[PDB]
Amino acid sequence: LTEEQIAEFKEAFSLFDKDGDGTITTKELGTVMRSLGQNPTEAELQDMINEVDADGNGTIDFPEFLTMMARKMKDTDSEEEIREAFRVFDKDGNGYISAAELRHVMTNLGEKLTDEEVDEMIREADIDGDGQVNYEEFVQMMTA
Ligand SMILES: COc1ccc(S(=O)(=O)N(CCO)c2ccccc2CN(C)C/C=C/c2ccc(Cl)cc2)cc1
Ligand SMILES: COc1ccc(S(=O)(=O)N(CCO)c2ccccc2CN(C)C/C=C/c2ccc(Cl)cc2)cc1
Ligand SMILES: COc1ccc(S(=O)(=O)N(CCO)c2ccccc2CN(C)C/C=C\c2ccc(Cl)cc2)cc1
Ligand SMILES: [Ca+2]
Ligand SMILES: [Ca+2]
Ligand SMILES: [Ca+2]
Ligand SMILES: [Ca+2]
Repeated sequence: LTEEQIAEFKEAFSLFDKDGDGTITTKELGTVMRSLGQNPTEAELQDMINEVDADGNGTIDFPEFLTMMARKMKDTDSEEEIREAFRVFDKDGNGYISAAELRHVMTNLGEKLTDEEVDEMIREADIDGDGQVNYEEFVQMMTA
């Protein structure tokens, strides 16, 4: 790990952990998933948590959250899950995620960000330098 990978991962954790109590619950997981256009059942939420629930307390703490990261880094999400994620961001469907589109998704996740901060995330993911994120750039981002 790097210092900035840890900081990246802690912020990712704090968006699932809505009440900042240190554990992600099925209710918090369900709330995030609905804000990203998904609709898991209560049992699917339990299945997701149980796949990385090391100590069997039914919630996900930061270490378990990291281990999930390293897992989907080894075996990536399926193509269709990555395609679905892209569609969540690319709301006009034109093939490119803009800063405005990234901003709209962050507002649904309850993430406060300046405009420059949104622009920074776009620039980091952009490869060809057109200032937008196409599917290929998105796939590369999501697969480590
Ligand atoms: C920058 O803004 C964002 C917004 C959302 C995420 S996203 O991580 O929700 N995402 C990653 C795609 O794979 C995602 C993106 C779009 C649509 C749906 C998802 C959820 N996917 C299935 C994985 C959810 C499985 C899962 C299980 C348990 C836990 Cl604890 C956490 C996640 C990331 C960054
Ligand atoms: C390869 O292309 C990429 C890869 C990673 C990201 S990055 O936005 O994660 N990033 C991690 C540095 O800290 C980052 C990178 C460059 C500039 C700004 C950031 C955002 N950071 C400061 C706060 C992180 C807020 C945040 C929210 C939601 C989630 Cl799910 C995760 C993190 C962007 C594009
Ligand atoms: C399967 O379980 C999960 C759970 C959580 C996630 S995760 O996606 O939240 N995640 C953690 C965050 O660090 C992540 C993991 C691996 C690779 C990339 C990310 C998110 N990257 C930092 C870019 C996020 C910023 C960004 C910028 C530019 C654009 Cl255009 C869109 C988004 C994924 C899968
Ligand atoms: Ca919590
Ligand atoms: Ca646990
Ligand atoms: Ca678009
Ligand atoms: Ca681009």
